[PDB]
Amino acid sequence: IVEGWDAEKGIAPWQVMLFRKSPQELLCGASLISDRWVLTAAHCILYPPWDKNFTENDLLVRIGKHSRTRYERNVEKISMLEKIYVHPRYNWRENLDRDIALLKLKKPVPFSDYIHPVCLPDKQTVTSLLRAGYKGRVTGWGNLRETWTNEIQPSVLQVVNLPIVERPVCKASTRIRITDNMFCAGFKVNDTKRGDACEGDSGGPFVMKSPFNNRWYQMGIVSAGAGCDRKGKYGFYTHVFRLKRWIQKVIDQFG
Amino acid sequence: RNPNDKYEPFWEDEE
Amino acid sequence: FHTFFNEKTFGLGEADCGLRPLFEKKSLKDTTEKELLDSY
Ligand SMILES: *[C@@H]1O[C@H](CO)[C@@H](O)[C@H](O)[C@H]1NC(C)=O
Repeated sequence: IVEGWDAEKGIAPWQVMLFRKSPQELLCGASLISDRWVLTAAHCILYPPWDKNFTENDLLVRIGKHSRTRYERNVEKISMLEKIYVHPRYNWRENLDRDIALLKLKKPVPFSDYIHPVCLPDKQTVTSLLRAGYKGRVTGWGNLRETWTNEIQPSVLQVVNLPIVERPVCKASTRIRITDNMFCAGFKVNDTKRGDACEGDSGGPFVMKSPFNNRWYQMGIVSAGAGCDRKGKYGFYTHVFRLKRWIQKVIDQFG
Repeated sequence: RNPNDKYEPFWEDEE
Repeated sequence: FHTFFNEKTFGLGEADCGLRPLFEKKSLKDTTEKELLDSY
């Protein structure tokens, strides 16, 4: 995350770390939606151009974490993955349309002060909170700044608040063909505040707290942060609700 | 060991 | 809150989804949710 700050313990109990079994390596962020299911980005699992095609066996998730590298005994939980489901329409060749994937946990994970699920959104939640200007929150252990110039890897989880941005404005900020399945967020050029998600924050959650019920909802999945080395105007996120149906089709049907 | 492990080992307290 | 999934295919959690143990449940606030609220 660029231009964010140290997360408070338990500020985002649904934050998950997608971890490569060997070489042990942090791959992406992810979110806990129930004690058996985790959401992350499809490109965090599959990307043919770089030889990436992970199976449930090569990966692992770490839950309830704060420190990026320490073993948080008695606090974090490690879980194996039973299966990985990448949206069958995931577009990696061109624009990441449908950049989402579902991971079923080998066993249910216990909730605690540090492990608690985030709500998915419904029609009402979308149309009332997903609007230009409204700020959402992104969390991650991605890099602190572009590479090659301090220290770039955080030692603890990071948070940053970002404002959604008008679609037409998102579309005109890139040659990439944007779709209804995604949305962008971030401050403007002349804007005083920067703050963005970087590459290692991919797959993580974009969440908004309802003013109604006080419940947090995950509106998007970091699909293409615009920070650090990537630099583009705004960051792009997979539109969770827009994919809510595929999420049931997968769940109701496989676990 | 240790500086050879970018991440502290995390299997204790397991299964 | 009002569910949407079947507990036996989705596991536990939905019903109480979205409420943080160390913040909401304790009537406590994190250092910056005001910023988010203010923008709504
Ligand atoms: C890797 O994914 C490719 C491209 O999506 C698919 O054809 C293949 O079945 C996957 N790897 C194997 C052999 O399991």
